[PDB]
Amino acid sequence: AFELPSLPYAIDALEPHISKETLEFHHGKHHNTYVVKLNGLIPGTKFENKSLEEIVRSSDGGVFNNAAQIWNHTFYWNSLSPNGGGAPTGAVADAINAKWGSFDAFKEALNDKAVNNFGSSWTWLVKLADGSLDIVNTSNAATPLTDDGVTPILTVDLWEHAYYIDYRNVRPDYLKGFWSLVNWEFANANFA
Amino acid sequence: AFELPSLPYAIDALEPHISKETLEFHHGKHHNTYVVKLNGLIPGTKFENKSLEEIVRSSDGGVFNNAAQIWNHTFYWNSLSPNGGGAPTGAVADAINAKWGSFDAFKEALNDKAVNNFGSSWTWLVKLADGSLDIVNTSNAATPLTDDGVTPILTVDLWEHAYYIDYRNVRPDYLKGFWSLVNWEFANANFA
Ligand SMILES: [Fe+3]
Ligand SMILES: [Fe+3]
Repeated sequence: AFELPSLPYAIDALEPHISKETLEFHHGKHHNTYVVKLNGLIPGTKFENKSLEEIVRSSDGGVFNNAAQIWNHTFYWNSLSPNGGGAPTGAVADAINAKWGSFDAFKEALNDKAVNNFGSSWTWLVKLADGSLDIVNTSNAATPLTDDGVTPILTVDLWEHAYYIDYRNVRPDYLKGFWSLVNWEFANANFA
Repeated sequence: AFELPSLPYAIDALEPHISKETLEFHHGKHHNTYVVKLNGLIPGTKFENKSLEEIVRSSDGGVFNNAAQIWNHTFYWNSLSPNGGGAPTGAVADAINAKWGSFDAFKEALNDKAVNNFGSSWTWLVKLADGSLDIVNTSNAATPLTDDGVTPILTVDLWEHAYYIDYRNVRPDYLKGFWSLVNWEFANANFA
C-alpha cells in the first residue's frame, strides 16, 4: 500500500508565502485522501503489485486520477523550500536563458500560463527530448510524467485548494508566493 | 455589454449553509470576473451583438469558458434560496419519484455524482428530450445549455471556491448545505 510522504520541511516553514493552515489541509487532507483512495482502488487489479509511477503510466479513470494526484503533489512539495525563491542558479538558470533569453521573460511566460490555466490544473517547467526547457499546462490530474521523453522539473499546483485559504481568488498573489519559494536545487537535481 | 446580475437574496440570507463571506467572494469576485473577462473579449467580434446564451452555444476557448461560467453561476444563484431546502414539491417532486422511485434514492444518487465529480465541475439535475429527469456532471465551464433537448433544472457548483471558505475539503458537508437551500420553485419553473 502507498503511504503519504512526509513534508520536506516544518508545517510553518513556508510562511508567510504559504500558511501552516494551507499545508495542513493540502498535505494533510487533500494529498492524504488521494493516497487512501488509491489504496482502496488497486486491490484485485493488475495494479496492486506495481509502482506508483508504473500505475500512473498505465491507468485511466479513477485509479489514474488518484495515482497521478499522489505523484503530482509529492513533486509539488519538493518544488518549494524554506530556502528556495529568488534567482535560478546552475544548469537550470542557463537553460532558462537559452530558451527565453532571460529569467524575467521566462517568469512572465510561466505566470501567463499559470494565471490562465483554466479550472483545476498544474503548470509545469519541463525538459524536452532536445534538452531544452519548456512550460506546459495540464488539467486536473494529467501530468508530464506520462509523456515519453518529457522530464518534469518543477510544478505549481493551481487547484484552488492550493491557495484559497491564503489568497482566495487572487492567483497572481499566490504566484508571487511560489516565486519566493521555488526550489532551484530540486529543479537542477531533476534537470541533471 | 454584460453585467453582473444581482444576487436574488441578501448577502447573508443563505447563512449558516453558505456564508456571507463565500457570497462576497463567489458572486462579487469570481462571477464578476467572468463578466469583465467576457466583456473584454467580445468587442469588435462576431459575438459583440449576441446574447449570453447565443454566445455560450457558438464559441469555444476563452469566450466559451467565460460566457458559460457567467451563465452557470447565474443559474446556480437561482438554484438556492433562503426559503428553499427540505422536501421537493409539485411537478419536480413527482418527476423525481418517477425516475428514482423516491426522493431519498435521488438525493443519494446526486450526492454520489457530486462528491465524485473530479476537479472543477458542476453537477446538474436535467430534463431530457424524452421528458425524464436525470443527473449529469459537466467539467470546468461545460454546461447542458449547449445540449439540444436537455433542460437544466438545478445545478450545484463544485469548483472549490464554492465551498472552501465554509467547508474546506469536505464536499459532503457543503452538499448538506445545498440540500438545506435547494430552490424547488426555481426547479419547478424550469421543469414546467
Ligand atoms: Fe493540490
Ligand atoms: Fe463558481
